[PDB]
Amino acid sequence: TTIMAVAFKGGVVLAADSRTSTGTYVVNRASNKLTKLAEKIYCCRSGSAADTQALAEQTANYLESYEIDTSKPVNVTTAANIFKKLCYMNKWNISAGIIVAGYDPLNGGSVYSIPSGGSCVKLDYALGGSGSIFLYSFFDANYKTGMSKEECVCFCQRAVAHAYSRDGSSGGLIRTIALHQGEPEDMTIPWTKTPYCMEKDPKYRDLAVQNPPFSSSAKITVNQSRSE
Amino acid sequence: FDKYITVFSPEGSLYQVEYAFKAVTYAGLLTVAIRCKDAVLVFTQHNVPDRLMRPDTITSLHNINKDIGTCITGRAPDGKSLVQKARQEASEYKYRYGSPIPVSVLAKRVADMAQVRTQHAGLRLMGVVMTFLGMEQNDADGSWVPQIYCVDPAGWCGSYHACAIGKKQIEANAFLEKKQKNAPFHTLSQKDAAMIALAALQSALGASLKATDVEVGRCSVEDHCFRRVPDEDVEEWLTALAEA
Repeated sequence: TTIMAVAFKGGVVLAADSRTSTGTYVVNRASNKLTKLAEKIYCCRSGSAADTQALAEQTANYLESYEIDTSKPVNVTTAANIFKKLCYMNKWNISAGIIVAGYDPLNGGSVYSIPSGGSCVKLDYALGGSGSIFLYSFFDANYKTGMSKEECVCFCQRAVAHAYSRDGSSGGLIRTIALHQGEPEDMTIPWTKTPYCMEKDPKYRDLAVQNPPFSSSAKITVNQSRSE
Repeated sequence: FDKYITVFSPEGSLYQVEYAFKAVTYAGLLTVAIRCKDAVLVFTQHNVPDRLMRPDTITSLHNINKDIGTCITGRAPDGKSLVQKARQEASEYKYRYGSPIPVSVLAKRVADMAQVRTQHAGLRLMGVVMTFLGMEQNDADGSWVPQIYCVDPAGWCGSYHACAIGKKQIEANAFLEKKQKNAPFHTLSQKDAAMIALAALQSALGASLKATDVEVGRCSVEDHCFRRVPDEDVEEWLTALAEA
């Protein structure tokens, strides 16, 4: 999996790849890892799908009850704390890494990481899943504060694509969603329009010279293509 | 000895149930709900007797969830207890089946909660009539239909085209019976149904209403959510009625 969320001024963007795998074989190539928790709060799920589906469903059930009582839209910090507690109480029984992000009028766009073990950290961006370890340096090198909604969607799409081109365990579609004072905006990019893959990157077009012909010179030139 | 607990009298009647029904009128308020072509409306009295009360805190209308609203008639804090159990019921139903409770089924569960206190001893009955309002989907074509259900202290659950509950309900229900004969409620516009309901109140209370005196909720085909109707949209109904 590769999940991430990024804050921009006024909102957040959440992004994810679309693959569910048993290790070597893809059982679903079109999952939806961006799960809705309330009108403007979503989470990005990584780890066991069974666990993170059950905890998201449970977190959503609690927040809908709380919003009816209070009669108010719910703040991101509430979503994050409810989830966190579920992730902490069950830490030994699950495999889950979660990102909760959202928009609310009191604190704007916010992002919480809730990794394995059930800590909860409030950030400007968060990465998660197996594919995350390829993006730290990407973000360190290329990410900036101050990005608009449109810059941030585009940047997320390009990060996911970099991750999933090198991570065997990520791949497929790129889904995003942008949450802000206006209406939720979702987007799905098919693999055939991905902004990056190694298959289309010109520095990987020409093949390594692993198979030179039997020759009378130590000079290396081209791969042998036809029998002698 | 039967006047004090859940036992049958010698005529097979339950006395605590009958007295719980008196609690309902004792509270002094009138509610009218009415189902028209595309919507369901509920019109309750908003009494703020005290000049020092914050009037936006006095309410009989509540959401049970996004799509279901209630109007409490009777002993108010017994009302709010049922609002909380209804909310809990709705939330459990959704976690168990993964879809929001239909208003017909909600009402039946609240009725069962009442019935149980008519049959066990030691817990007082709730002296309310809960009117539930919401849109229900038909299985056939997938269209959405407005409903009104009332549950009473006996645990009875029934659906209505229109109904008045509370002080002077007898006089107001007769007024709606008369105006049913002209045209069925399910053929009316929101505005036309409203003029009937508001005049049922004015007839029965023996007054003239301002917008501040009523609170009004509404579910419609256009917007399934139960929502309060703003004061301006009610002034335009009350103006339409003073004229015609």
